[PDB]
Amino acid sequence: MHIKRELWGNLMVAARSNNLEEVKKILKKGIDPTQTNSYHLNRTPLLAAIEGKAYQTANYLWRKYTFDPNFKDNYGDSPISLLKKQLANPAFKDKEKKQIRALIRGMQEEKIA
Repeated sequence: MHIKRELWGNLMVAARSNNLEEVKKILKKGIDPTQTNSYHLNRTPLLAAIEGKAYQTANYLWRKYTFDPNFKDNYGDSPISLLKKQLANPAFKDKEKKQIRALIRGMQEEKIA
């Protein structure tokens, strides 16, 4: 309860910082990273990874769990729309933008299992 909320907050930080080893350790304790709620602002660690430019962690999460890439948080951002905002932002470099584009493509176009 308190424990799950403390783990969730640490999971958001680990994902935003691309600390995939610590993400994996927390998810082994039974947290479903795809499910969220009001209290957590309807965010997930997939969003956290995207906004931290933690693209390898975002890729892992996307591949290993079933996320809805159009599910919005309480700011109104989904994984896809947040990536699209990054892709349009001039501060992002070519190497980052190629990774962003590949994640958008995978989320919009890949098969639903």
